[PDB]
Amino acid sequence: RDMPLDSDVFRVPPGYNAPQQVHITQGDLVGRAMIISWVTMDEPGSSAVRYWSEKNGRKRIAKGKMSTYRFFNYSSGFIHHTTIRKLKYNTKYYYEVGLRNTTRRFSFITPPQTGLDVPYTFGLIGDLGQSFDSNTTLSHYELSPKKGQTVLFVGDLSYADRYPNHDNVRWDTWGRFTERSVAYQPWIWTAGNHEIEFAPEINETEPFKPFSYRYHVPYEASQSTSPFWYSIKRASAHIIVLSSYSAYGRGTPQYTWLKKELRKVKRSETPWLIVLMHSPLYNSYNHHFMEGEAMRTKFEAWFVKYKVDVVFAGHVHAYERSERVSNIAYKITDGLCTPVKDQSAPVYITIGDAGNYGVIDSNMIQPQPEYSAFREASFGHGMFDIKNRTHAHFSWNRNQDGVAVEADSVWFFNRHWYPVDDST
Amino acid sequence: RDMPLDSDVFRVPPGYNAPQQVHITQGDLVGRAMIISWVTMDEPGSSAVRYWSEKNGRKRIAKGKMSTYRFFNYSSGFIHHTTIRKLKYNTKYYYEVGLRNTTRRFSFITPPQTGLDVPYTFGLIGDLGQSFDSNTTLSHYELSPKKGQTVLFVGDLSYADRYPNHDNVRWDTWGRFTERSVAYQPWIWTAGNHEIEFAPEINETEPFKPFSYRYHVPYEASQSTSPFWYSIKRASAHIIVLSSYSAYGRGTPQYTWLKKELRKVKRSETPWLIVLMHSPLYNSYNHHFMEGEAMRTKFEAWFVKYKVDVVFAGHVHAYERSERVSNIAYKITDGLCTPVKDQSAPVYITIGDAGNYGVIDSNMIQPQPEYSAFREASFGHGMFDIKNRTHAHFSWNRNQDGVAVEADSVWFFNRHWYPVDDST
Ligand SMILES: *[C@@H]1O[C@H](CO)[C@@H](O)[C@H](O)[C@H]1NC(C)=O
Ligand SMILES: *[C@@H]1O[C@H](CO)[C@@H](O)[C@H](O)[C@H]1NC(C)=O
Ligand SMILES: *[C@@H]1O[C@H](CO)[C@@H](O)[C@H](O)[C@H]1NC(C)=O
Ligand SMILES: *[C@@H]1O[C@H](CO)[C@@H](O)[C@H](O)[C@H]1NC(C)=O
Ligand SMILES: *[C@@H]1O[C@H](CO)[C@@H](O)[C@H](O)[C@H]1NC(C)=O
Ligand SMILES: *[C@@H]1O[C@H](CO)[C@@H](O)[C@H](O)[C@H]1NC(C)=O
Ligand SMILES: *[C@@H]1O[C@H](CO)[C@@H](O)[C@H](O)[C@H]1NC(C)=O
Ligand SMILES: *[C@@H]1O[C@H](CO)[C@@H](O)[C@H](O)[C@H]1NC(C)=O
Ligand SMILES: *[C@@H]1O[C@H](CO)[C@@H](O)[C@H](O)[C@H]1NC(C)=O
Ligand SMILES: *[C@@H]1O[C@H](CO)[C@@H](O)[C@H](O)[C@H]1NC(C)=O
Ligand SMILES: [Fe+3]
Ligand SMILES: [Fe+3]
Ligand SMILES: [Zn+2]
Ligand SMILES: [Zn+2]
Repeated sequence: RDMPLDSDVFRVPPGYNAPQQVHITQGDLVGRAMIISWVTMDEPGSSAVRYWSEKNGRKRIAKGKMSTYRFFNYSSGFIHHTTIRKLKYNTKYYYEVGLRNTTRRFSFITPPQTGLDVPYTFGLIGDLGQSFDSNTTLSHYELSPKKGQTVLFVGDLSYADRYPNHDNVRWDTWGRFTERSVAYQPWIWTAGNHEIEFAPEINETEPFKPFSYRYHVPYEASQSTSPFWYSIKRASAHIIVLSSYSAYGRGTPQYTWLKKELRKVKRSETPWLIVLMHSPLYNSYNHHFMEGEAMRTKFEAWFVKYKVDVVFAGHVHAYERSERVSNIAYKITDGLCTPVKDQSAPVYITIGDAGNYGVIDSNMIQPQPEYSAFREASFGHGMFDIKNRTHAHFSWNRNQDGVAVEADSVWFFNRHWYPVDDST
Repeated sequence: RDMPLDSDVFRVPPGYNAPQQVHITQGDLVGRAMIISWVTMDEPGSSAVRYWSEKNGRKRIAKGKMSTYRFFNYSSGFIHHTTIRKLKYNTKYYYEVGLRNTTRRFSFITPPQTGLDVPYTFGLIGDLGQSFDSNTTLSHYELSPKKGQTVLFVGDLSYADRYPNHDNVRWDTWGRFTERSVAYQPWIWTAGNHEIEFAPEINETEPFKPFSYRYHVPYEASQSTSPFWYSIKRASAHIIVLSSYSAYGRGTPQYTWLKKELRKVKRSETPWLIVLMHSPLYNSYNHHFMEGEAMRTKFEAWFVKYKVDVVFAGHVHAYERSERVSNIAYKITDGLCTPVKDQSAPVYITIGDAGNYGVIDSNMIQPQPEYSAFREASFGHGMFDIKNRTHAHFSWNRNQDGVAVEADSVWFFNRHWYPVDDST
């Protein structure tokens, strides 16, 4: 069900060496930097970026770096990544890319300065892919009346690896597909399993290669030593991104980083604490049932302990929401291995239903267990609308519904400022 | 309690550019290849190795490769790794190293050809370190009347990382310390946590660096894409080595490899199936209690399913033995989260009590749970003496005891050829 190559959506911007696949993300820790990334296919081109604010039209230039990679019998075009920095908060910015030959203009708006009661609305999309369904989700999100300002991307980007030799063209199509959204608003990236691409047979054995060349993150802004896990503060939220397919052993770098990072969170500054990951820790569908177990046995307590608000995952092509629940009592022989409501525990939501290759996971465990608050096998996206330091309203729009129909909806009470039972 | 630098044990072989830190390991999948590794400190030197069999004294030469690494303000000497191959089975071999200036002679014996009833005796040492205690273990093993022929090394080699800036000299001392054993009989290597050495502060952030330069394994012989996990067949046993601090997510390379590898095991050819890892899956001591949980939730079933015989780990500086037990029934809400005797499950033994920096873990969970068959906080090593395709006799010598005193002893009944209850 993957949109074919001719698809209008996959069309290449006209012009010799026309910057295609333009896509941006947060470039620093708190909001005043952007990473502009694009691809030129005719010849290398200039990695410079021209930008200026709407108000003070003083045009400035930032210079980036260009790279290329080979996959198997594939060869990338020229990939460029430039980082504009020291932007002013809350400001529309105009940036042009492709200065040497055919220039393309775009705009993005710096977010507000980090704050206790600074509202912001994130869209949640995970497991996008490039089926027609995916097209639909992307448009539903594009139209949600409460308009999203940043997309938290929970993993599995293009499924190019389903194609033979992971036909990296499918990475180029996807890049072009999603441009309409990403060239204007950042998408926070999360490594999914489809990103791994461990292909020994074709002699590709460096995990996350194509992904890593195409998508960059300010991992160094947190003090991560790897792009596969990092964090960003934006508006009022503090976002930690983890890697299910990287390592979390005790003492390993991801483990070491997450621990320290959790201690660096300041709720007085960023009331909302959100965590992202691909494989979900709490899941009641049959598909991938219990994979999150390992990472669960490692990070749950921390999450409960620091009172993280929500945890979004993908990986299960469907939707599900949970009760604020923990299960941190088991000690092997003591039999306390059953999830209990705990109000310090986060609400685990899974939204890997944005489309993939057009297939939904419907087989679920009968009957819906206590921990599971609401679950449905439909394609859709989500929105997490932060209001105050106490309120944030999550929503779930189904692809079947009209753009403004909230198939599911929930008010989040800040685990830190207003810990009242938001459970139902 | 770490033996000081002057220690006779740490002495440098006399001679200009005298090959020091000589140490060998299996170089192929089935036994007819050796990897000779040494270090020259004065100048690069020749990476050639001269070898010949006792019988046919036709001296041959194998050429290796030389490398060096810098750690922080440290700089290795010249490390050499040469692989002699196509050796004859069961044959004493003589090899000389350091041909250009001061040559040193050693010998090793190829093992017997892989077989159903081929006996062999492995020594188990884990968590060695370089305290006086360590010295003692090494000697106890050196004297065990049933003489070991290969040492299965369960992780944590030298604890150089306890020193400041991980003073890599301590890696050089350890290398010299253990030479008396390793230059003559292979030690199968397992990455321990102390091997990770993730030191961002001193700008060292590549996991396992010093370890990886100094110790090499025939990972490519299995079809591993990383030295951190591999397998070797020797005598009658099939040995799988895993990495607790590498990644095991579903789809990750280690995960992918272990699965396939387990399918490649032929019990009709190698009756004994042994698995190595550092962090133990079943552990009743307080120290590191429940760390193996994650990797457990991922590989246990496989082990039960393939009927692996034993699983050795280190990490807990003490000793413990278990009942053939599984705990593969939990499905979250069903409460079946308690270990039961299962005769298809392996016996999990932990021997991280070879010495470390001279400290034993004694705090254990009271009372000793059902799954735990025998546990004690003493320094020691182990021997796993394979007899037939049905019998193998494990033993545990305490450092307090005399060389031939088996503080613990157990007969192993082959999970495949003779699955009778060896439990007690
Ligand atoms: C890559 O190889 C496949 C067959 O192995 C072939 O069909 C395909 O067209 C090739 N692609 C390129 C860009 O050469
Ligand atoms: C591209 O830009 C260069 C320099 O601006 C110019 O000389 C060249 O002719 C342009 N057109 C093409 C097709 O390269
Ligand atoms: C994708 O959706 C856009 C609008 O949402 C539409 O203009 C376009 O034709 C669609 N293309 C496909 C292949 O669905
Ligand atoms: C490439 O193809 C397969 C993958 O394992 C193998 O036969 C071959 O050795 C691989 N590597 C090279 C360098 O050809
Ligand atoms: C939080 O927002 C809700 C509506 O979402 C509102 O009713 C409530 O009074 C707000 N709290 C503050 C402190 O303004
Ligand atoms: C490395 O630095 C430490 C202090 O940072 C110093 O005491 C030590 O002697 C140095 N080692 C070398 C080999 O320079
Ligand atoms: C080492 O060997 C070389 C060549 O065999 C020789 O010329 C040299 O003088 C020897 N001695 C030293 C100290 O290098
Ligand atoms: C280590 O043990 C050996 C024999 O086992 C002995 O000769 C040596 O002196 C000992 N050294 C230390 C520092 O214990
Ligand atoms: C080296 O020391 C610390 C480690 O994080 C840091 O201050 C510095 O930036 C590091 N890197 C370099 C290149 O100095
Ligand atoms: C296995 O070895 C034991 C002693 O360890 C012996 O009693 C038994 O008969 C042997 N089995 C075979 C088939 O020889
Ligand atoms: Fe997916
Ligand atoms: Fe240890
Ligand atoms: Zn997935
Ligand atoms: Zn350890």
